[PDB]
Order: sequence, then C-alpha cells, then structure tokens
Amino acid sequence: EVQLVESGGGLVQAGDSLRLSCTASGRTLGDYGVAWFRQAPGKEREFVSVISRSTIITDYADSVRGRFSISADSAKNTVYLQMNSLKPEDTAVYYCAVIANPVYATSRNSDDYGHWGQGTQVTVSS
Repeated sequence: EVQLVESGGGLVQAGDSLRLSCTASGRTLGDYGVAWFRQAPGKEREFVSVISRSTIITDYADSVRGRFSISADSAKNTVYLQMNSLKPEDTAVYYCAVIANPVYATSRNSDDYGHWGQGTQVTVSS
C-alpha cells in the first residue's frame, strides 16, 4: 500500500511555471509506473503525463507536450511535473497515481490507475 501525496500547486499568472511533486511513501517508486491526471471543474480526470517503473518510457498528452515535462528523483521517492507556459485552461486539480497493472507501461485511461493522492490545486489567472 503505496501512498501518494501531491504538492507544489498554487495560484500563478498565465505564462508562469510550476513544479508539482508526487511523493510516495510505504513503497519504492521504482516499482511503479506513475502518471499525472488533471480534473478541471465539471470534467473528468484527464491524462497529462506518465513515466514508467524504469523511468525510460515517458509520455505526454498533446495539449501539454512541449510545455510540461515529467521526471523521477529516486533519492526522494518523488516524481516531478515541470509545468511551463501555463495557461488559464491548465487550471485544475492535479492528481498523481500508479499503474495498477504491470501489464501496461503506458496507459491513458484512468481506470488503469490507482492509489490516487488527494491532489493539488493549480489556478492560472489571466
């Protein structure tokens, strides 16, 4: 029973950057594929980015590709989501989660994930 906590959110201006953290406890991060999803008001949890057990596979949603980047820090048991050139339409609650099956390395479907954190708020004002 891995436990995830998101942090690093907050209120920012359009064009600014943020770095979100997904910090694991109870289990090593090296054993899991880790993804970020985001849920804007009234919408579903939308896929943002993923990084494998291995850290060698990384992937991104089209809407954030080129702006966001995902990384792992094994020493802190933490996955980072560097978010640059933020826009109002990036305003959401950002969650992290683990792939609940080792049969996929990438998945974009939220049902394929588990152990969701409480999430962190990202607000991007104009």
